Amino acid sequence: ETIKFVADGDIGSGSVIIKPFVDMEHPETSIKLEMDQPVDLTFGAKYLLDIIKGSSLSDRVGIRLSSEAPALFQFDLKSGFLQFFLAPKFN
Amino acid sequence: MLEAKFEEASLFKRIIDGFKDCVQLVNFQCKEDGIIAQAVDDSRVLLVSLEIGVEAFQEYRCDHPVTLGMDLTSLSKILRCGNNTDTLTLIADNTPDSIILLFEDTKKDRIAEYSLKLMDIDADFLKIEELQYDSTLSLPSSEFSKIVRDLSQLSDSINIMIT
Repeated sequence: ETIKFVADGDIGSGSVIIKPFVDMEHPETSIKLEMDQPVDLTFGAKYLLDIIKGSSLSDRVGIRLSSEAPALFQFDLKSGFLQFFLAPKFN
Repeated sequence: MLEAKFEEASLFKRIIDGFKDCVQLVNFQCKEDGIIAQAVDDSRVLLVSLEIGVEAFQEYRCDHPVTLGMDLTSLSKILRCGNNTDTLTLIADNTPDSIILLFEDTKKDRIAEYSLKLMDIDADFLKIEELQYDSTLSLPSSEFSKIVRDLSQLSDSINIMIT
């Protein structure tokens, strides 16, 4: 159904909402999502900023999320990949 | 005895950026079917796993599994001699003190040869990927880039929520 990014900090708060969809002209700008379970997870911005560096390696980013383990972020190469496992915050 | 030819040095330079700014040292495992490399940050909350197959190179030949681990801030300095559009080659031997980095481009004029001295790192290799995750999604990497960059302004702490 819905993917929701939320930063709620000192000076204020910000909120981005995206929906899964299929694209016609550029199918590589589509937003894919399969949801077995609702997730609700907080991550350090510090680290996501190191992670996003891999944008310069692949068009798409593949995210796997779980309450049981570290989240996985993946940028695929032509015959290869670069993965980032990041543990969410306890509280 | 390793020889691996990236068709454009840009690629490898870009891959090292993924480790730098978040990790210091790293073992690079070279085997018949390509290169893999793993690193864990200081606080141990971030793992970086790299895999590059044979098909990502121009030429590639490795007739013997060889670990060459190295300081990344040292390695990136050599990568600054990069050009991005130069044909980069990596050379090693049976048990190497140094990896050899070899740049070339379109005119036969410019072949530079660099050499980085290797180190001993203890390989505590980690397989932490689960079978099943609660949710999986994929979107443009540039789009993700912005969301993180943006929300990083407001807080040290971004919260992802799928329902």
